[PDB]
Amino acid sequence: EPSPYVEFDRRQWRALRMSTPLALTEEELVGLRGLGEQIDLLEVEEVYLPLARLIHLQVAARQRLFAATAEFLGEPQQNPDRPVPFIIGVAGSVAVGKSTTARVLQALLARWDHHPRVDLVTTDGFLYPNAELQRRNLMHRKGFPESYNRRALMRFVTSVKSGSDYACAPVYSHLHYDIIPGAEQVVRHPDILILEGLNVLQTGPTLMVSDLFDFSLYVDARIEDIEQWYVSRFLAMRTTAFADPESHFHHYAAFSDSQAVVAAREIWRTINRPNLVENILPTRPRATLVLRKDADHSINRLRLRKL
Amino acid sequence: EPSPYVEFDRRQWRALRMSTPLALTEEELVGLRGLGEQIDLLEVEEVYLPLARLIHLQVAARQRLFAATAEFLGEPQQNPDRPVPFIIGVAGSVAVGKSTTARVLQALLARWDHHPRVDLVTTDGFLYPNAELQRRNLMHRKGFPESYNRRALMRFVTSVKSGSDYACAPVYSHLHYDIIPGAEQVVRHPDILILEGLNVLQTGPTLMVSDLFDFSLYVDARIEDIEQWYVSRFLAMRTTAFADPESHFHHYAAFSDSQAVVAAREIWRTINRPNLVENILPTRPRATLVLRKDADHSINRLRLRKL
Ligand SMILES: Nc1ncnc2c1ncn2[C@@H]1O[C@H](COP(=O)(O)OP(=O)(O)O)[C@@H](O)[C@H]1O
Ligand SMILES: Nc1ncnc2c1ncn2[C@@H]1O[C@H](COP(=O)(O)OP(=O)(O)O)[C@@H](O)[C@H]1O
Repeated sequence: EPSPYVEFDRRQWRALRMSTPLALTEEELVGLRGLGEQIDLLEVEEVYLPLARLIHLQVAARQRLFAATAEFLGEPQQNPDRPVPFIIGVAGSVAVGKSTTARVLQALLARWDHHPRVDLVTTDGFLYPNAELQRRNLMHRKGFPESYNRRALMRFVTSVKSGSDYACAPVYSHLHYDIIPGAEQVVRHPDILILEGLNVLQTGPTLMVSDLFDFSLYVDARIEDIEQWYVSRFLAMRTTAFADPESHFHHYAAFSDSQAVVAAREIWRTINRPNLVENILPTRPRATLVLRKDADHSINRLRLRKL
Repeated sequence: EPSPYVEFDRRQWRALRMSTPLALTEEELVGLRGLGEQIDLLEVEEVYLPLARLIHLQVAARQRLFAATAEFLGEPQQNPDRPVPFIIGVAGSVAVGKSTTARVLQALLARWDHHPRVDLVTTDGFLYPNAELQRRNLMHRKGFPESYNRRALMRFVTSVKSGSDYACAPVYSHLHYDIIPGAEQVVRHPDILILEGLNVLQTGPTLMVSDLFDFSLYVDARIEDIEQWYVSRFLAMRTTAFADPESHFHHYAAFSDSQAVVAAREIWRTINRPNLVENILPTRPRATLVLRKDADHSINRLRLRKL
């Protein structure tokens, strides 16, 4: 049976790296890694390089696509000092590693000849303020489609891929568990925009942000494993993030391994799991590339969309 | 506010025709026109030519896209005696003109230097047999997403765009209002495949046929007008299609203008309208191009997806 997909194992995927140079150090990789993530330079070599490659092969092949339409419209022939931004989406569950995969990818792509302006934006800042969520009875649905100002998010990405000089996005504080008043992330006509979020790959009755993606990644892993990663990380934050008195979850810092496991599991059970199952996972089929990780966090398989 | 779209009026759209030659006659155009459709060579000049153009500009620009991926995969460099088929979807309501728009488009594209194999397939043949519909209680939902073997449809298009030598699709009889036993439409590695259907542009929890489209058309028009076209055509068929004794609707042939209007309106009210509103119209936002028709069936406006 023919397929739109083609899968790989790490063995065969790494062979597609070719001369693709490794331009990241260990000190560097580290400041990109998130708590609990196991990524090392090796993985960046056998997985992220063949990927950085693919992406570059398509950045050019994609500019052709907006050209034709421009040629068709008898329009000028756009200056390469400002071509059409290449949008990349990185999706996946809470605690799966999106943040790291996205951070690393941006590091690699920025370190490409010419030094392309590679901006990274998370959908966090597009969450409705806690006050607005309290108003809609969603304080326990943070992460669900409805907890996002999807209208603003679309306005943002649209603005950037449509050639705007600069666009603004709100900023989210993980420390305060809310949107930061008066804060803004400014994106000035980047060459590449990486949008990271749980939702990003979603589709609906209206043109959405996933409809503006030129390439997209979906970081996958077995669900019982993501819960483990999730819980585990929760316990580990008692001494990192939760340790801070200014933290909205400072009260978890004192929990015992036992109590902490209980609380972690309940959040997983009542928020992140349902969301993963009802909204995220059903978007995986549309991902250009899927990075499958084993219980140890290692990416040992991949599924590519050839069609 | 920036937009992914750009609109036109017929004035400005026609200017994008350029040297694009008209290779269709009046005798020809006619055998492509459906009952009630008003299309003439003029419309084919000021609307369908600028379109045939756009499409050609992108057929090339799109082959680049599968190349890059092929180059990336260290794969051969595919023979132009069999490149990757360009898929085009034509969507819209019952009685809006899809069939004609699709037929005409195919005629124009086949009459392009080199004479590219341009196949046209309607999703009609992918409806479940009346018996299977009776089994599922859907005999009054013909046209709704669930009344289609969407699995087979996906298998079909996937097979064709994935380079298969030939793929088969069932055939639907409008005379018998059901699937024809043992009938098959065979498609052999066409250069272009046009898939026409109400549903085609749909999206969901699984990779769908709309995810394989390289370009897509959505024939639009005001809903009160489509009902008029629908009813009107219903009355007109009393002496054409319904006149045949072998017709599943031969009993409508004897209705009076009055009774016929009543029956036509009830079908519209209970089947086609709800479907248009709940399933088709919500897909219009994703269409590469939208052909807006006025009450007189004339296409006087267009909305193009530049992003
Ligand atoms: N409560 C928290 N306080 C501070 N930082 C957090 C908190 N929760 C998650 N983070 C960090 O912010 C990011 C959240 O990632 P998550 O939202 O878990 O998606 P993913 O792990 O796939 O990137 C990660 O860097 C995570 O370590
Ligand atoms: N009951 C019928 N019997 C025979 N032909 C029909 C019947 N209903 C529709 N047709 C024809 O088959 C096609 C049906 O088109 P429809 O399904 O109405 O979509 P559209 O008009 O947009 O192409 C048109 O050619 C129409 O004229």
